[PDB]
Amino acid sequence: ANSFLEEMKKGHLERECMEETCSYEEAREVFEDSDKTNEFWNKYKDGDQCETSPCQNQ
Amino acid sequence: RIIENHGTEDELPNYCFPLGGIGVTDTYQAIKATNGNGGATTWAQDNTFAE
Amino acid sequence: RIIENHGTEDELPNYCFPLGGIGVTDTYQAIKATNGNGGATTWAQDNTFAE
Ligand SMILES: [Ca+2]
Ligand SMILES: [Ca+2]
Ligand SMILES: [Ca+2]
Ligand SMILES: [Ca+2]
Ligand SMILES: [Ca+2]
Ligand SMILES: [Ca+2]
Ligand SMILES: [Ca+2]
Repeated sequence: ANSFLEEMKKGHLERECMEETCSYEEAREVFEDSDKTNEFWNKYKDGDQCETSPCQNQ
Repeated sequence: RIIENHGTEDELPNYCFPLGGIGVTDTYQAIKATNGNGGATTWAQDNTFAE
Repeated sequence: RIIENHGTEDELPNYCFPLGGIGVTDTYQAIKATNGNGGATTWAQDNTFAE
């Protein structure tokens, strides 16, 4: 999660953010930006919304 | 001026430690032994402890 | 020949540190304080400090 030494390095999107609670922060240092962190994080509280293909006609 | 160099006595290693004693960890859950019925031993959870 | 044990003088713990001095770390970001007119207090983000 956010243990000691652990976060004395760099995050890994398989190591931490999946099998762990992946609160955020460590979910954000892997990219260090805004482009992918939001979308990526949105799918772990309850899942991804574009799985269902809700919108019509592209 | 004159060096009587013959190393040092270090048959033992030295070792620091974690200010509080144990460094990492790993949450855990109490599981009281709600044993099986007849044959196979089943399990359950307990509410006496923490979570 | 004769073991003359008095214990050792240790009333202060001796601590070691991080090669850099400051422990962990966590990103942070500067803010300012546009007045909270008629109300509480705003809280924006100044641009002078790299974020
Ligand atoms: Ca990290
Ligand atoms: Ca995995
Ligand atoms: Ca990790
Ligand atoms: Ca882990
Ligand atoms: Ca991390
Ligand atoms: Ca960090
Ligand atoms: Ca941060």
